Amino acid sequence: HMCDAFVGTWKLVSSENFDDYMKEVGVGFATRKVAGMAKPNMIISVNGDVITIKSESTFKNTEISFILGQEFDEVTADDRKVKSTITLDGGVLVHVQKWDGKSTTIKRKREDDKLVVECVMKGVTSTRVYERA
Ligand SMILES: O=C1NC(=O)N2[C@@H]1CS[C@@H]2c1ccc(Cl)c(Cl)c1
Repeated sequence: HMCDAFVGTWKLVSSENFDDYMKEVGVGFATRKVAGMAKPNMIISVNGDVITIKSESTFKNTEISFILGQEFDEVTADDRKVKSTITLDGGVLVHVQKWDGKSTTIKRKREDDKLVVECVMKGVTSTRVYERA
């Protein structure tokens, strides 16, 4: 029952500062433009100890499956090859990606009827809000 309130199909409804987050990450111009247009659906499911988070969009589709606290390989939508670890901290999913000596953290939280995704690269934060699809 760990992540019950995250499970479901979610649609992006707002974004703030994502272009500046992507710049800080190192994403190039053309990818930022096309990635910034996308309105993804995020599909979260749980089977036993395995959590799956899928993103379906016109830009890229991504999918990760993982066990909390257990590092895995991830290919991001912008084609970084990163080493990821996801934990639950006080009801918040905390996703840390490491690559080329860099790090970025993505937090996913339930707030009212929304799922809020906060992405931080150094001093730059983007907030992306999802509602049930
Ligand atoms: O809303 C989201 N759901 C995800 O998996 N996303 C966004 C924020 S962080 C990650 C992403 C997507 C595209 C690019 Cl280009 C980058 Cl750098 C990061």
